[PDB]
Amino acid sequence: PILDALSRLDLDAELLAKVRQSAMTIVPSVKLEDLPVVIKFILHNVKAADAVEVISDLRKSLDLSSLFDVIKLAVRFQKDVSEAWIKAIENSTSVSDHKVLDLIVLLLIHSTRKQTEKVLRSKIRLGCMPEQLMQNAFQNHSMVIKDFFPSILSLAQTFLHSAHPAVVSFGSCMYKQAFAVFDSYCQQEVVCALVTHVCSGNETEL
Amino acid sequence: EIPPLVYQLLLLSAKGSKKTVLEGIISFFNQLDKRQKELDQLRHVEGTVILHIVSAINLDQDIGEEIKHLKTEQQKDPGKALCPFSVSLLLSTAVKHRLQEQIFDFLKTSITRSCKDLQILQASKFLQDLCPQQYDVTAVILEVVKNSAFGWDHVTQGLVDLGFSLMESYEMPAQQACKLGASILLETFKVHEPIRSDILEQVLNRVLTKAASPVSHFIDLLSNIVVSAPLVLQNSSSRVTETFDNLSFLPIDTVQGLLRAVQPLLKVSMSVRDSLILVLQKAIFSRQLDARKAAVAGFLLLLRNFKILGNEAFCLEILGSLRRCLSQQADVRLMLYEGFYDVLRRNSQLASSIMETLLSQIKQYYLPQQDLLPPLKLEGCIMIFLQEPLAHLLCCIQHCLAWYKSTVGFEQNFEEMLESVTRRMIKSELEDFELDKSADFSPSSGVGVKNNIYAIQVMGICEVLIEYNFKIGNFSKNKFEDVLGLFTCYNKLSEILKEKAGKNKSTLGNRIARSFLSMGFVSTLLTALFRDNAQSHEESLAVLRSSTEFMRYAVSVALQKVQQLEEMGQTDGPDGQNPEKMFQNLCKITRVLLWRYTSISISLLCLEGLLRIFNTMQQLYAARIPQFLQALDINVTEKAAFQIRQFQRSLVNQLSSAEDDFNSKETQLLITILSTLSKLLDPGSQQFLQFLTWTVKICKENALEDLSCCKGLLTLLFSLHVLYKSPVSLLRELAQDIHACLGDIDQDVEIESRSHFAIVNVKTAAPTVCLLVLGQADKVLEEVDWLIKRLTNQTQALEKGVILQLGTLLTVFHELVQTALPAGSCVDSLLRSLSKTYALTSLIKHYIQAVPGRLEKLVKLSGSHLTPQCYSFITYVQNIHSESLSFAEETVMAKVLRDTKPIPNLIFAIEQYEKFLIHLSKKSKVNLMQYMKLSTSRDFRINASMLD
Repeated sequence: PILDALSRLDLDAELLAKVRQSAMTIVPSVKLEDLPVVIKFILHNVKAADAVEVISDLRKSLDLSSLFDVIKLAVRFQKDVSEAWIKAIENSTSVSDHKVLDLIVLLLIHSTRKQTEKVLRSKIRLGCMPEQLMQNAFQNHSMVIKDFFPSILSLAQTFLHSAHPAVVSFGSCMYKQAFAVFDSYCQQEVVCALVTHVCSGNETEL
Repeated sequence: EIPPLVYQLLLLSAKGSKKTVLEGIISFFNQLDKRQKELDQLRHVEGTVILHIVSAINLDQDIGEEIKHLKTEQQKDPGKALCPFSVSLLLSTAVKHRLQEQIFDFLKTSITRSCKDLQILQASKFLQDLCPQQYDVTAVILEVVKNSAFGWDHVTQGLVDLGFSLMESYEMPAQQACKLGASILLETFKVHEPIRSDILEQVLNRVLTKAASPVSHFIDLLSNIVVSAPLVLQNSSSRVTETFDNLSFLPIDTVQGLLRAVQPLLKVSMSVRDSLILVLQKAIFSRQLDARKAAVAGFLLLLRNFKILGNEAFCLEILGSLRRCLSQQADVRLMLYEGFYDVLRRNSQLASSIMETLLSQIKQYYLPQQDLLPPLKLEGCIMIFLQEPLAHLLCCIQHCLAWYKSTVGFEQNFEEMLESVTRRMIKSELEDFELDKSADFSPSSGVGVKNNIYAIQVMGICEVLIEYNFKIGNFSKNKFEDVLGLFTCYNKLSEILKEKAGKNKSTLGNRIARSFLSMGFVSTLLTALFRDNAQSHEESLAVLRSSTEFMRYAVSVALQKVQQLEEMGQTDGPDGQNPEKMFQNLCKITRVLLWRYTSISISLLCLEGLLRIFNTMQQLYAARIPQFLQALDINVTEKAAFQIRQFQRSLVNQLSSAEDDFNSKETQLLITILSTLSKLLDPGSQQFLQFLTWTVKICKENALEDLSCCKGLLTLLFSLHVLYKSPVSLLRELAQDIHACLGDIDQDVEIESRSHFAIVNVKTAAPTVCLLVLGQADKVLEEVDWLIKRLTNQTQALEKGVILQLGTLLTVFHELVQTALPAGSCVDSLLRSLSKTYALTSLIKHYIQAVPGRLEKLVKLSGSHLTPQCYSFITYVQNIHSESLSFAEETVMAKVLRDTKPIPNLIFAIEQYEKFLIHLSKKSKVNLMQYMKLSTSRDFRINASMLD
């Protein structure tokens, strides 16, 4: 309620800083149904240079636990923090081992793009992001499949056809994984994309 | 017999070959359409064949890739590939879910290339001269919608998808893309009935989550489409209710424009009005600055949304909302003072209640004491911080009082207390004031800024009553001396204390601080002050004219107002958003501004204004130019030619004056005023020429030693001799003078002391001119690359101009690389620009496909005019930088790897051009290298004898 009131109230820098470090200190300690309001506040109410590491603190807070779609909307409400998220995962994947939350939020920012795909290509050439984690993600968190978002992720294979063909195989694997869950209309759209692939282009994607 | 033919062709394409059938059918329907445009029986059959082709590409997807033919046609010669039927066919296929992105980015690059080409042609008539073939994709793509009024559904889907991704790809060619997208969306919304709801849904879904990029296009095209068709939103079941959440993203101007657009639909529909009132009611008491700004912005519009001036519960209920909101901070107290007048122009008794509320507000700081110690209750506006902008409140009070007086208990009290204040300020000088100290102000101090906010607030207090006494009194000497005393208090406390100790450490680029006057008032003041002499004048202006300090302020406020109209699209005071209103105001003030200049600093102020009226006139009121041009007393050129002639007379008299009377500030503005007024002279007028020959002849004769004066005047000459002829003739002559003026690269042979221009003297040949000439030379090379790109029966004509221009252009650099340039950036520009002109390579690279004698002569010229002279420059730049490097602290690594970096790049460009001559010499069976000489390189030997 204090953070909700401060959301309602105006902002002053000196107090905002100390209360926001206090918030970051007290985000993960509470139950998963309680911190989302805090995350929404720090998203649509707070914007600063230090957010580039505050969001990394949030990532560490949410690393363990990973219906709970309010966080997605909170990230939708503002876009500058999403660019900060891209900047943070530019180095978060450089040290941390590509946690599932990283690829989830990467899909979210790519949905809400050019910088995301540039980062994806760079880490394709860098560390290839072991895809068992995203297999588990599509196994458990398939409620946000909505093929229009991963469609660009798949068609990135075309730009990844110049070299490193293994990542094309990983993209094929993850489209195989995403097909066998639900969303029969999305399944037929995936089959339409696949027949497009066998029709246009050379024999490789065929 | 055409439907049977197309039937047998797609039957053949279904199973057999599919290569040349599409080219044949598109060419045939191209000639058919070009005949037809010079009806229904053709539109129906064309729709049927379009549907047949889209069915063919759907079933036989292999007929669409053979995009390659169109791309090759565009590459062979740009433009002649986007035929109306070709673009309609690809637009229909764009919604195939397959190969959309390839076709779509092909269209994107084609349209951006076309808009860039149009920009260049509008920036260069010489290219229009040698390349009359223009392909304006905007027109043909906005013609499809004109033809799409015959039941085309998938065509319309392609159109709307293309527009959606157009706004997506926007973020000046990007601005042109926005214009094209808005146009096509408006056309497809206006004529297509069953998809207009889809268009509304798309534009509603596209505006959200879009604030980093300039998104004014969304609101403006939404306003256009709703003013063309307001019933679409109700047809869409009023899906604008969800948009009310935009109070947190960026409600600085988007909310105002959105409410402006949706005004009629809010009025007709009660449900959306109720949603708006409830959303704003919950928004107002949110204690966020941004939320409160959005709330007050919405209040500024909702009051005038409902009109009763010519349901009474609706009138009376809304009164108390802004009164309650008045208790908030000063920042949110600000805009209500400005916006009160707009709604006060729309009520009779609500106006009385608003005056009563404002009167109760002003009683908070009135201190009724009957002409004693000043009524300064500014102590309340301290919570280092400020709580109420007294100046804005007083300005609103004066403006609303004037409106009420002009419309037809407390009003008599309202006038007398305002009069009492005016009589109190004249009796309260800087002795009863708390801020009598000359240095009590202190930046970054808890008390100094408190004095500063008190100091700035009282300045607005004085300014407002200047408006009151001038308006309440009518040629009454008693009030005029009150105005003098008010400015006497104003200047005595604004000229000194502030901008001495307040803030003047940096030189003030601007002038007397932000003024709270009326554009109507300042127009009346200047028109009554200057260009007005009648018996009604009560000798008050005679003693008023003695206050020359008042004169400077009287016009500097106007410069502030029109500057607001320059940087932004609006201003302050009453009637700040009615474009016709200031247009009349600008039409009126310009004459007296000109009259003051022509009456004979003070005139420097009015002339600077005129420069900014003309700048604002073209940049904002482009459609309203003819009336403004005629208002100075139909062809614009004859009146424009008259206007510059009087400005020409001022320049020729001013330039011919002695150096002691040059007043450079005047010269820069008058030169720029011509460069702005000469923009709108039409191409098909003789006055174009005698003016153009006048600025040339004034350049040949006049010898001005000022630098910005020469730079500004040259820009005008090169901003006009860029749409009439080829500027390379002028550039060569300038280069002829620079080489003659300066020394020689070899300092052994003496250049004849010619003088093609008198402006270029021993001083002006500095980077002042040598950077402008190389700037123009870079521009010419930039468009030549486009011509070379276009070059890669009309081809022969293109090669004629390019060889001729590059031949002249080579004579420019040959005579310019031989110049003994001084050190600094002028040397660096030449070395890099020399790297540009050689990249001569692309033209050679293209002609590998083929030889002509003219091209051989160019290389003969290039070999004998550029390369041997170019290497001599490098042997000279090594010693001029050695001399320049001795003046270090009299690390250095910065100044050694920065003055020498261009040299390796220039070497690479020479050899790359040299290398591609090898390819042509062998292939074209002609040896073209006897003209040139061997490549020269350089070595060193560290002088260990003089090591230390």
